[PDB]
Order: sequence, then structure tokens, then C-alpha cells
Amino acid sequence: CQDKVILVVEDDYDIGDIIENYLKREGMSVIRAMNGKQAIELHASQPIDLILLDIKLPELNGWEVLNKIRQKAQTPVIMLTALDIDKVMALRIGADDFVVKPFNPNEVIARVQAVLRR
Repeated sequence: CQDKVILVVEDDYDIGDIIENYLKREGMSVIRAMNGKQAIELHASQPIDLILLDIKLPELNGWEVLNKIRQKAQTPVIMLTALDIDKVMALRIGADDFVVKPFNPNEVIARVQAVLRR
């Protein structure tokens, strides 16, 4: 999975930093988006292999963020979620996946690598 590019969409800087270093130490490249507008822009401009998307974003509803991206490409997504909207989350299995908050960062690496392999 070396050189695969992961878009990490997360408003909390420390959680994003934890995810980033775990992904980079496994050999992946990381691009950080702090909100949904940034996610849409960076997904449009960079070759992204997988999006890690926190549902809790400051202004946009994070499912319409996914919806907006999905109208464009079928880029794999792993949602970071607290587990409301249980249905739309079961929906994604699917090729996609989710990680429940709070999480062990090792779970993120495991699920990213699995989704990429599929």
C-alpha cells in the first residue's frame, strides 16, 4: 500500500495528526482536509486512493460531503462515526467501511489496508 494517497477529513488537529502519523509510518501519503469544502477541492485536484471522513464537520453535513464526492467518483471511503444514522452507515457495506469513535489508531490502518486491497 506504499505511495497510496489518503485524504483525511477531520476537524480536530490532534486526532488528524494521530491518524496521519500512523498512515505515514505504514508508507502511505496523507493529505489533510479540515472541512467538507476542503475535502471536495483536494479530492478534485489530487489523485486520492481512499478518503477517511469524520461525520462531525464544522459546517456541512458529512453525508452530503460523501454524497457530493459520490456524484463525482467512486473513491473508497471509511467513515469515522459515533454510531444516529445507523442505517446509512450499514448501507456502506458495501465496499466502504467505518470506524467507531473513539478508536484505536491501529484499527484505522487495518481497515484502510483492507479496503485498498479489495
